[PDB]
Amino acid sequence: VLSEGEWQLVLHVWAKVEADVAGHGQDIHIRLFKSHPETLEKHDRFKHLKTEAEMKASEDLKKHGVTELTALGAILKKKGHHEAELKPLAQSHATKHKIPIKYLEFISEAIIHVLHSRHPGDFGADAQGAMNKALELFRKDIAAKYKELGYQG
Ligand code: HEM
Ligand SMILES: [Co+2]
Repeated sequence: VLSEGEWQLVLHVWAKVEADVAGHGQDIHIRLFKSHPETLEKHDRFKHLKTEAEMKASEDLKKHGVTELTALGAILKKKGHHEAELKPLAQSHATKHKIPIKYLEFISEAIIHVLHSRHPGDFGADAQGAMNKALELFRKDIAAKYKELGYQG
C-alpha cells in the first residue's frame, strides 16, 4: 500500500510523462526490447524492426506505446482503486497475448529507467520508490486476476 505522499510523487512524475506520451512509449519499448529481446517475440508486427531508429520511425509501435501508457496512466490515477480497469487488461494479456508476470516486471524496469533518464530532477529516490511500489501493486493485483481467469502468470 502507498501513502498519499507516495501517490502524489507517482502522479507528479506521470504528469511529466503526459507531456510526451508517444516519446516515452517508444523509449520504454526500445529499452525493453534491448534489455529483454524475448519480449519482442510477443509482437508479431514489431519483430521485424531492427534498429532504434526504425523502432522510433514505426507509427505502429508508437501508437501501441501510447495505448499502453494511457491505460497505465488511468490505473495509476486511481491510486490503487483500479480493479475495474484491471480486469479487461488482465483478460487480454492472460488469454489472448499470453504475457507472463515476469514480462510486466521487465517493462516496469524499463519504465523506471526511462523516467529517471528523462526526469532526474523530478524522479529522485523517493519518487522512484513510490513508482516502484505503484508498479508492484499493479503487478500484484493483475497476477491475482490472471489466476482468476485460469492463467498462471
Ligand atoms: C504496463 C503494463 C502494460 C499495460 C498497461 C498494457 C496495456 C495494453 C493495452 C491497453 C493494449 C490494447 C488492448 C489489449 O490488447 O489489452 C495492449 C495490447 C498489447 N500488449 Fe500490453 N500492456 C502492458 C504490458 C505489456 C507487456 C509487458 C507486453 C509484452 C511484452 C505486452 C504485449 C502486448 C501485446 C502483444 C498487445 C496487443 C498488441 C496489438 O494491439 O496488436 N503488453 N497492452
Ligand atoms: Co508494449
